[PDB]
Amino acid sequence: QPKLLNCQLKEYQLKGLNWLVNLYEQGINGILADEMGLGKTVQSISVMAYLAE
Ligand SMILES: Nc1ncnc2c1ncn2[C@@H]1O[C@H](COP(=O)(O)OP(=O)(O)O)[C@@H](O)[C@H]1O
Ligand code: ALF
Ligand SMILES: [Mg+2]
Repeated sequence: QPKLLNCQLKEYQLKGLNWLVNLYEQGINGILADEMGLGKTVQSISVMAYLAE
């Protein structure tokens, strides 16, 4: 995970970042459709922080 976050991703989010990164580096787009309140707003920040770090 990007150390830039000053935060910890949960298990179900860290694998979710890997999905986000894999689609990005393979040049394709996707839907993060997780159930409400699971933290989709957080996984969103984590992929930007990866593109930064
Ligand atoms: N890894 C995490 N560490 C701390 N708080 C988290 C984490 N993931 C989610 N949250 C908390 O979950 C709450 C709701 O998540 P949010 O992403 O807004 O739901 P939604 O997926 O509807 O956007 C937020 O206040 C956020 O602080
Ligand atoms: F349940 Al949400 F943004 F997906 F509040
Ligand atoms: Mg949201």
